[PDB]
Amino acid sequence: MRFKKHVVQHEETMQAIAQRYYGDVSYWIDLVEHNNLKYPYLVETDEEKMKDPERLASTGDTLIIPIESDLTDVSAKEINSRDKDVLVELALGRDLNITADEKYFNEHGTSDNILAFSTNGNGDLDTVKGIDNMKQQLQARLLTPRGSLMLHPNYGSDLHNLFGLNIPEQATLIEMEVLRTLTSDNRVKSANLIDWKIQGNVYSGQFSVEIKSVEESINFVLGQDEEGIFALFE
Amino acid sequence: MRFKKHVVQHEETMQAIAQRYYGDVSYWIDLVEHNNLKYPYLVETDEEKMKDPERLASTGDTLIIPIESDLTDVSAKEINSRDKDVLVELALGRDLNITADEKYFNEHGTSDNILAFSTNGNGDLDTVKGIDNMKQQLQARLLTPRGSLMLHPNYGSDLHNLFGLNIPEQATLIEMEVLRTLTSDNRVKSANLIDWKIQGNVYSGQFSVEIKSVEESINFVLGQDEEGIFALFE
Amino acid sequence: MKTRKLTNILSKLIDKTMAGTSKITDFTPGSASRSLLEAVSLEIEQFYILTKENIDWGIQEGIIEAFDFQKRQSKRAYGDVTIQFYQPLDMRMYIPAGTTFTSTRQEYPQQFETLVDYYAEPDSTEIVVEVYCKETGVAGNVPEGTINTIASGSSLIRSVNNEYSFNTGTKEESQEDFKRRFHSFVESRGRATNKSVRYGALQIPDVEGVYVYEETGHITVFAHDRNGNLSDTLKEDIIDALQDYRPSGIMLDVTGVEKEEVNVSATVTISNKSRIGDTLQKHIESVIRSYLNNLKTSDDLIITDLIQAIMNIDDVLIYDVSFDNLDENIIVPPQGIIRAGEIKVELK
Amino acid sequence: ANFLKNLHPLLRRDRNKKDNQDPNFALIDALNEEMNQVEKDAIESKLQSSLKTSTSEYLDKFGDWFGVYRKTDEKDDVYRARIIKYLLLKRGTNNAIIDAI
Repeated sequence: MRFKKHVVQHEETMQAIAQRYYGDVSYWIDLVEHNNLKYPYLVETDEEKMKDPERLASTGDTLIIPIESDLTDVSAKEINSRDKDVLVELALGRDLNITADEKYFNEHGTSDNILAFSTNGNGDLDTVKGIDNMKQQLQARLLTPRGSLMLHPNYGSDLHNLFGLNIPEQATLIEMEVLRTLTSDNRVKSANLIDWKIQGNVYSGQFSVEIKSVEESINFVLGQDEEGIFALFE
Repeated sequence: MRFKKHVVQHEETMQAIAQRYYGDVSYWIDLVEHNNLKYPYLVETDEEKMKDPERLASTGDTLIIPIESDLTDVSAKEINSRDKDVLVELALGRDLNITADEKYFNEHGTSDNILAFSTNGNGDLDTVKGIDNMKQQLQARLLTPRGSLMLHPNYGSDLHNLFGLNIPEQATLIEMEVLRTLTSDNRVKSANLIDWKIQGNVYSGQFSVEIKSVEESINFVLGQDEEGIFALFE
Repeated sequence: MKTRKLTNILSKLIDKTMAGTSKITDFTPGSASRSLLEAVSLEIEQFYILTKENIDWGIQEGIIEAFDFQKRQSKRAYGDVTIQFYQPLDMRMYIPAGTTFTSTRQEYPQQFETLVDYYAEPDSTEIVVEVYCKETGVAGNVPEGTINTIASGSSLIRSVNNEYSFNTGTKEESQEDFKRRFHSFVESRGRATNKSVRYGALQIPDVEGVYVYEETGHITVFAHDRNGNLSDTLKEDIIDALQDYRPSGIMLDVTGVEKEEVNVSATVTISNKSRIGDTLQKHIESVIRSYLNNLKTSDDLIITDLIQAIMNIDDVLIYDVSFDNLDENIIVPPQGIIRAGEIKVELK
Repeated sequence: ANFLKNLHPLLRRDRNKKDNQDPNFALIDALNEEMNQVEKDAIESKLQSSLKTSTSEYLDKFGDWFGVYRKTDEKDDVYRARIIKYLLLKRGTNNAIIDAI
């Protein structure tokens, strides 16, 4: 259950509040009955409220409006930028940082024993959030061979076997495998080739990944309020 | 109930009156019976009427023709120009003048405590009628913020929030809001943009408003005769 | 609420309006300002009037609420039905509660029933039972001789009759009657007084009047219901209600009033002889029943009063009246009352 | 006395500097005076709905409900005390009779 709570504004009236929320002034008597107010409902200052603190409310006192509010179906335009940042951070999850020391496992991508945990400098375990989290998860999936992870046959990639000849065919195989691995992530709305080239031994390519938009993540997280899990089991 | 009343014209006959109104001379005996006339129905002058004032009528006396007349379904062409002016004045309503001192609330359009009542110079409250009334009501609606008026959530305009950037987009928003506010009035048949421009800070625009035509207002007011309210609860 | 009036409110508004500005000086009939102020002051006047009325209503409601003195609802009619058998009953017969009694007289189609189980002793020829009207209010006040049918169907029954007119059915308690009982409550807060005894005896709703007859060291409470009877259950209830109010150590006794049962036979002459029929007879009989059954404790019956009551029905249509059983006024003692016996009228 | 608060927002609430004889302020303050007087009377009306704080006419209503009628030149305080005493009269003993005498 959730309800709206209104702070009494300067020289406000109950009729104005009723019009503002219920869309009709007729509910002011219901608002009085629910809040248990005496006739001078909104006193000028706290000196009048001292006469009867229980049954009177002054400026800056909080009223309760029993309308069943729900955090979904709320216009994203109202939400503050910090609130949107926190919401997308929740949507994209928080995880222990393992992709620290990028150079080392970039020098040995196909091998095992490549990545490890790290500390945040404050004596606690390091953590990657939001975009850093997505980076970590996408790197780990791409780097993991498919079928090597226990309890998860399909998690990973087949790039360890695509060290083939220098022709466009193997390039296309690599590209298709990379697109499959990126599409396997539920959060990745789509992925597509940008450019590639062959320099004899060395292959080079680059991709573009569109994660779910702010609006979708906000809708997902605010829907999750109904359950209260606020966690990701994808 | 309403009936037609005919003034006896010079050397008129009952047969001519019957032909003129009932479209047939046969009703002259009914006209005699209803008006209770003796045989010399339309005497030459009042000297003959002195012989029997009750049962005779002279020139300039008023007869009653019991035909159920109704002020609607009357050709507007017959109505006198003054009568049409009074009818449209009734249609567009009479109200207490508050938009006096145009300069002051034009200098402070967005603020409150901008307009006030005034006197007509004859020790009575000032009143605006017809076009002046429409001007007052349209100015007041445009100037009123939407949702600020008690008992009327939708009355007003959102121009107080449209003090945005200097681009065509905000211009279009202003124009759309103004068209919405003008369309909200029932009497405004339509409104449309004429021209607009931007001079850095200052925005300027002009609109064209077509109020309901003389014919429609005449039909509305003459229909209202059946009820007798002659007032506006729009 | 000071009970202001419209003229003073309007005058005050106009005076202040003039005082705030010298521009407004047209308050004639038909002016906008005068109409607006008139409407405002009229609404204020109506608010004040309704506030006064609501405060009066609130005072009555708080009196009712504080003492829990709930106002008396309509009472359902009741009375006694006699029954005769073909021969003295050989055996203990039975009549259960809810055994219905009805009347073939279509003018009084109301129904009655037993609220109690009855039996008769061997070698008895008749029985009396008390029946209640199913419907509440004045409708169950049928005259004597109305109830003549029993819906038990039992064969041993020869005949059934209500010997007296029922009078115990009544509507909601009137405003003044409620107001008078509350005064009795206030007086009877002092438990041991004569008025307190009278209130305790009247505490039972069924009881109509009470006469407390006082002697040295002995109290006699004469009480009756709206028919003039006093049933043993009602006597026990009065006694139990008087335990709280009667004085301690003084003997007290409850007995039924000295009821007198006036039969009437009236010969009445009618000027317009076409009007003769059953309707006029029944109307006159009804008027006589209502007159006699409205007599209170110790009201004497005066024959001339009854004569004027009969003749005022229609002084032109009714010519002359004569009584075939009454010749002299009847004196009723303090503990006495009169009630209608068989009422009969002969139209001539 | 929320007449200025619930009034149309664009109307002025204050006498305008430009004119000491501003008719708008005159009308508004007139109506406000009547609103506040009616509020005052409604607040004072509570005293009439209580036996403790009632006065002449409503106190006579209470005494008519209790059965006690006002005497010649009998004020409100002594009258309500007499009603209260009349409700609380001990009866049926020597002390009661002595007090009644």
